[PDB]
Amino acid sequence: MQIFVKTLTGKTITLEVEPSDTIENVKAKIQDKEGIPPDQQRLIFAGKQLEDGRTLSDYNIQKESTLHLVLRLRGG
Amino acid sequence: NKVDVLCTVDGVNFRSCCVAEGEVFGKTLGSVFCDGINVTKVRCSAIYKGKVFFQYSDLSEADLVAVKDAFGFDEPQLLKYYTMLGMCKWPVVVCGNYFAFKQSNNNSYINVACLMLQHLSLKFPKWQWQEAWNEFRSGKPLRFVSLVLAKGSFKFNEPSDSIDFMRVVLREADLSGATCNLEFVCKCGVKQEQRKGVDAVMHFGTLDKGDLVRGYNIACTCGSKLVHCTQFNVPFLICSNTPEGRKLPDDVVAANIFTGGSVGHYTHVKCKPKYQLYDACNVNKVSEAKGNFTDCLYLKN
Ligand SMILES: [Zn+2]
Repeated sequence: MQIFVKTLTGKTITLEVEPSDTIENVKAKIQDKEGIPPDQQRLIFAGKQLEDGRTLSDYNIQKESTLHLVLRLRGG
Repeated sequence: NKVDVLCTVDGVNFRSCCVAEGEVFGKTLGSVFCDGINVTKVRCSAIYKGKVFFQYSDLSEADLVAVKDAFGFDEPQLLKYYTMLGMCKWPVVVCGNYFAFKQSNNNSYINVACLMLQHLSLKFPKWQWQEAWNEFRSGKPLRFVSLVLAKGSFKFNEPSDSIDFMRVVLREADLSGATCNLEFVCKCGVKQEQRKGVDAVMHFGTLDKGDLVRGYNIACTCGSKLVHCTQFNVPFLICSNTPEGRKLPDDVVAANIFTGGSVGHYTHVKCKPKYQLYDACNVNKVSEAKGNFTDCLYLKN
């Protein structure tokens, strides 16, 4: 199935995934499309942060859902 | 000729253990902390009589279960905890009703996360987290900080995200009673959801609680989707967003400010009295709240 990821640059990414994919899986796929290291990625669904170990099905992410991708801040 | 001490792996159950005077503790006890210090290579003296030694080498299956129960750690996390405990010796400064850390080892994200958490009433089911939190509230935060750094993916001396520190903490707290009712409206249709726990008290995508109350639009395949909270039932709410130099929303209790680009620096403002601006351990009264805000705390009552 397809899901969409909206980025901070404005670009919308199209991912091919299965409901059994984990958020870690999704982040790896995002790295492949965009080159962003998974450890820098924060994924959000309608305001809720998505945890690495859970699956799309766990979050009721269905076909053609749109996630939001932001980068973790680095403040020292 | 032997000093009597207490050995534990979890701070819940202890066994009497004896060490010969003059002998290095590690010889008999393995790797050990006592009063937050690694004493593995310290020679046993009577000053340590009756004190508590936390062991973390050669953990049995039963010890690992006790550590999971009291810390929520597996063995690598426990070792990371004691490494962090040994390294994070940052001075703490009291500023009226609050404390803050001197600038050190890129700890600004911890400083402002801790300044925001000092407003919260939290309880922790796991014994070590509750005890470290009590010390935190008393102005001795380093044990609590070390738990968080070990529980998360944080690397010592690396700049990081204050929201990740707060989220690691809130996932350990008992937020059983916290819920919010959300409604979503777009051309796709209308759906409801009740968020619970950490998902009820943290929201990402706006700083303004009023956006949730009124509804605000996010991207959707149909164009845009309205997100609307129809009922709040939370003791507090943290609204977070990409850093933005907007006006501080109404009713905010405290806010985190992120200044810079790829790598930046956190500051923190409190709104009673309006305003107190914290930067490391400095606090100054200012007449306006400005900067690129990234987290805003709302409190009930
Ligand atoms: Zn829609």
